Amino acid sequence: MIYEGKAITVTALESGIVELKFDLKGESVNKFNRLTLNELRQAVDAIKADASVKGVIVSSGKDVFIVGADITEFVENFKLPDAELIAGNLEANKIFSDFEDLNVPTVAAINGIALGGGLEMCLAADFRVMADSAKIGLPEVKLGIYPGFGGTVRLPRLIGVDNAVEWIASGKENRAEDALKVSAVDAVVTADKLGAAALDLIKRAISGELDYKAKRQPKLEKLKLNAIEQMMAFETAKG
Amino acid sequence: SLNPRDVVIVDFGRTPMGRSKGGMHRNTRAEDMSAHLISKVLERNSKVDPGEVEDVIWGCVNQTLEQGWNIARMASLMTQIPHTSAAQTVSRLCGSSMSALHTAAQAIMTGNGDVFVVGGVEHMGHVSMMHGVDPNPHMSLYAAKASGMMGLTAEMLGKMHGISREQQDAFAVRSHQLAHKATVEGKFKDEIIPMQGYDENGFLKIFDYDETIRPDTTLESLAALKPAFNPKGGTVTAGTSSQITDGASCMIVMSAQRAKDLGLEPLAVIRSMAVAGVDPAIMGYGPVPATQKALKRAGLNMADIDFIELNEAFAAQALPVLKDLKVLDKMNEKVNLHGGAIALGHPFGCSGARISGTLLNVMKQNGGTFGLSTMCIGLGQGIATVFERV
Amino acid sequence: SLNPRDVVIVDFGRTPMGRSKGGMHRNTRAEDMSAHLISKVLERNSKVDPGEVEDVIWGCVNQTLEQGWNIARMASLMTQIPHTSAAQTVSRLCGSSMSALHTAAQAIMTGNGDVFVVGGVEHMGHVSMMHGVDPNPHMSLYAAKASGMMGLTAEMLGKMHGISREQQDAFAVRSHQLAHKATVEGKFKDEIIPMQGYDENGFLKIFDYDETIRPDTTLESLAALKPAFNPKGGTVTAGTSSQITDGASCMIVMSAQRAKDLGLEPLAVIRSMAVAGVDPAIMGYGPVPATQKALKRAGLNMADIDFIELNEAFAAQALPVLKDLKVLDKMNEKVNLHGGAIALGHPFGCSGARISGTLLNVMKQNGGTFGLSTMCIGLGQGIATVFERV
Ligand SMILES: CC(=O)SCCNC(=O)CCNC(=O)[C@H](O)C(C)(C)COP(=O)(O)OP(=O)(O)OC[C@H]1O[C@@H](n2cnc3c(N)ncnc32)[C@H](O)[C@@H]1OP(=O)(O)O
Ligand SMILES: CC(=O)SCCNC(=O)CCNC(=O)[C@H](O)C(C)(C)COP(=O)(O)OP(=O)(O)OC[C@H]1O[C@@H](n2cnc3c(N)ncnc32)[C@H](O)[C@@H]1OP(=O)(O)O
Ligand SMILES: CCCCCCCCOCCOCCOCCOCCOCCO
Ligand SMILES: [Hg+2]
Ligand SMILES: [Hg+2]
Repeated sequence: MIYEGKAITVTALESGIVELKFDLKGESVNKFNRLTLNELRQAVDAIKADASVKGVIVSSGKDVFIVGADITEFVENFKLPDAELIAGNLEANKIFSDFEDLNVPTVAAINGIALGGGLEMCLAADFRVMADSAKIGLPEVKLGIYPGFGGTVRLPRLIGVDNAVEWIASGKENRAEDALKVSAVDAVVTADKLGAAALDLIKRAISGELDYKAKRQPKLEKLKLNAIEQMMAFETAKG
Repeated sequence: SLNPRDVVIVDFGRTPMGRSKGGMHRNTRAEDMSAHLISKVLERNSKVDPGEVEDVIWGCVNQTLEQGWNIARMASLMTQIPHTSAAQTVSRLCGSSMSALHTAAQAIMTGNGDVFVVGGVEHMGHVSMMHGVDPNPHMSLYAAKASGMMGLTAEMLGKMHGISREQQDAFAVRSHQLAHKATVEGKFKDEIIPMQGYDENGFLKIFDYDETIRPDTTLESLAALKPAFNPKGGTVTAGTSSQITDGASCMIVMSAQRAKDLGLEPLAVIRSMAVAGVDPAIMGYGPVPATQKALKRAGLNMADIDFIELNEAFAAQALPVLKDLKVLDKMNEKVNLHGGAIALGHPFGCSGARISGTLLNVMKQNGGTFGLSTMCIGLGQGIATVFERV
Repeated sequence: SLNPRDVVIVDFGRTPMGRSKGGMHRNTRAEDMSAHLISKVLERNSKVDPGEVEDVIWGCVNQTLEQGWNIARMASLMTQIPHTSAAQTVSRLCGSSMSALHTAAQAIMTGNGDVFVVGGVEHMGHVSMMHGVDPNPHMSLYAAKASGMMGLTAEMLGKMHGISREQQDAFAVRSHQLAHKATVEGKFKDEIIPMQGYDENGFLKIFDYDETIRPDTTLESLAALKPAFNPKGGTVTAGTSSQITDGASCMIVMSAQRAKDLGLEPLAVIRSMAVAGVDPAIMGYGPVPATQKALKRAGLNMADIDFIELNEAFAAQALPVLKDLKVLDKMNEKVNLHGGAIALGHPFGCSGARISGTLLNVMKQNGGTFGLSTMCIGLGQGIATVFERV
């Protein structure tokens, strides 16, 4: 296969479409620990180097999509000096951004729980198809922090300031239904059709039926809000 | 002179304003309230034949339940207005009624009817302002969700123009004070259409005054009120905000030519109309952009205007508008002389035509030549009309 | 020639019509559907600057939830249209959208704006036609409560004009037949604005055709249907009634002067407008009184009209109107050539401008000079517009 690791695999499918699947062998869930981040870097570079790729589908082989790393690593990471911590996050974010900058359409197939880093990975894709039984959210505030992998950047530019604030300041899990209503996700289907829906959506992006570039654009620029509307939104939010 | 197609206001009539919370209209539907009013106004003007009414344009915001399905037609059908006449309901939130007048006016100017009945209604007791409201999540991607909460927009406009708590309370005291004075002196006798209602005991009787007015309102009583929209630092309170009222307003409008023929003296003539937008967050500022556009269309300057009616949504938005309109120092001489929405209430659908009606009577009583009625509109808009007494 | 203040339709655009019951728009809000449409239409006409839009006049009937609080402004705010522009929502039931056009037109004629965006919407899936309806008991004192049930009014108009079950089913078969033909031949290609929706499986994709059309509709399949409003004796069925649909329509309208300056060829020009009333019980008959008034104002005769768009509320009301309009024998030559509401659906707010849009394209495709769009309005009204391709 295009890429074979211990946490991530990139298998070629039909019409040049490729599938990057998360399946942390030996563990019960997927999570962005050191190993996985490093493998994502490699998977991205592998796809970035394979000129035959026409699109990417990001899926999971576990019951969940991707949850947070072990609390243990959070403790360690936060002991490092500010310069190191920030440099380490700059590096992680560079991976997600590179995946976001792929000159090919991308779709995240959310089969189960996608929290924190897991959701942040999804926000990095052009489209997101979610199983009606799954849940997504950013629980970072529960730990006294907030999204660190683009969450505060992508969510607001995708679903709007008020809604992003609501999600980030509460860290609540959101059901498929609600995620669709705020457009955190683009389609909601049953668990059995997740694969087909993701495959169907990617083809429509490739054919040009869906303008994946236009859909991506909003998270690469300033918010649409006025200086006036911004003040209203941020000041009331803080209040 | 007056061109044949100029727009003339033949008469104005409004219901006594009632408290939505257990008030006089608590047992009266929006449709019936509207029909009764229309019926009475047409009765005082026997020379205008109901069959000539081309269209009944009614302003109403929350169009569901009593107010849904084109309440303008529903009310017309219970009037002496024939089934042959048409009817449409207009919504521009707070300015719905004024838009109603503008649409009829414009219809008269283009030869698409000669006689119209305009007005509006809002029974907030039966259809509360937040009833059936479903915020659109996607809206937060372009504007602030908080812009949809009028109170917060008042807070913002106020802070931005530095309107103090004292300044707002003073305006409110003046509003009740002037509304009560006008009531007592019979200044509202011509426009108020007596109507059946119920008192606290459910006793049936006629009301010819606005319940909303609170003469006992002083700086002291208002100072005891707590902020209504911002617990920590807010200056806007219930006492300096327009009231939740039940009311309807009505006007008979027709071409000058038809008014000439029927031999009836115009209450006033329309000289210009205008709507305009501003950011949702500072919706209360809508009047200034709208007033400017209207004054330009009327070929006049703010100074040429003798009397002004500015809807009192919040003292916090009224005062800034007056300052920027450059007439704050002229307030007691020509602004809301008979009180405003803080004392009279702000039934959405009804207000547009209401303040315009009250303006015309203020002009008649004080020998005014030019008048201006204008108001802010939720979600960032302003509307204005220039009237001339000739 | 064209006078500077004549009203020009710069372009027309509509959404693919979706089935309210589990259809393509099932996951799309009325505001978003309206914004997206307005955005796309403005995008195809790059020479018209959004900042010049004086007013966004939108037609919508059940104004509560997704459709409440002036949806016209709610949709505008999520468009490239600036906050400086205004917006109002109009309701005249079925004719809301056409009234929207008339108001903008009249605004243009009187010099109160140069560029306007009109249209309408109705998402019956999210806000069902009977949602929040509260019959007024007092109405029964002036009219029949049954007049509020459109189906029964169709039954009455039909019995009165002797429209048979066969005649009604035939019209319906023709409607689906002609709508399908137009679709296949790309006759709806210019007006339909492709849009995102969902299929039966929830899969996201683009729709550029109307789901409502049912090509398999035959006299045999319709004959199997049972009366929908009168169990014993009724002739009206679900097959010969307009569908419960989700849809939006839109138009860019402006003075001829501005169109001249911007150098853009008019899709058409308005020659006359008119509304009218009839008894609620036979509301479907509204088109004849309105069409007569509009034809007189246009200085034309029914014969001078090359193409006609009559909203298909019920075959039972459409056929009688065509006969009394004296063009039944001209039907297949100039009436609803691309199908009607029976096959395309009747989303209240959207219909008025919709059939008018389809009319213009019918005229352009078949070299017509004069066109007439007209429809019946619930509770006894009719509205009409005369267009000219010059
Ligand atoms: C764009 C435009 O032009 S539109 C502007 C839109 N404006 C609005 O929608 C008005 C907003 N107002 C509101 O939402 C409500 O009226 C509110 C929130 C301010 C108040 O409602 P509530 O939350 O129910 O609180 P409440 O109704 O109890 O507040 C009124 C209190 O103030 C007191 N009060 C009000 N006015 C006065 C006065 N003039 N003098 C003395 N006391 C007064 C009342 O006695 C009452 O106190 P009580 O409970 O002891 O009797
Ligand atoms: C004044 C103006 O301008 S407009 C007037 C407003 N219009 C109206 O009020 C009529 C709108 N229509 C309606 O409200 C509804 O369709 C009603 C009340 C007529 C019927 O509703 P219901 O009782 O729910 O029946 P329903 O809509 O489910 O349809 C009945 C059956 O006929 C079928 N059917 C409907 N139209 C057709 C057709 N053209 N060809 C074949 N079958 C058809 C349906 O598919 C359905 O069969 P199914 O259940 O197997 O799928
Ligand atoms: C929502 C984002 C959560 C980020 C929180 C990080 C804690 C998770 O641990 C995973 C480790 O990868 C994150 C990058 O680490 C930053 C610092 O990297 C330097 C590590 O120093 C070790 C050198 O041997
Ligand atoms: Hg308001
Ligand atoms: Hg209808």
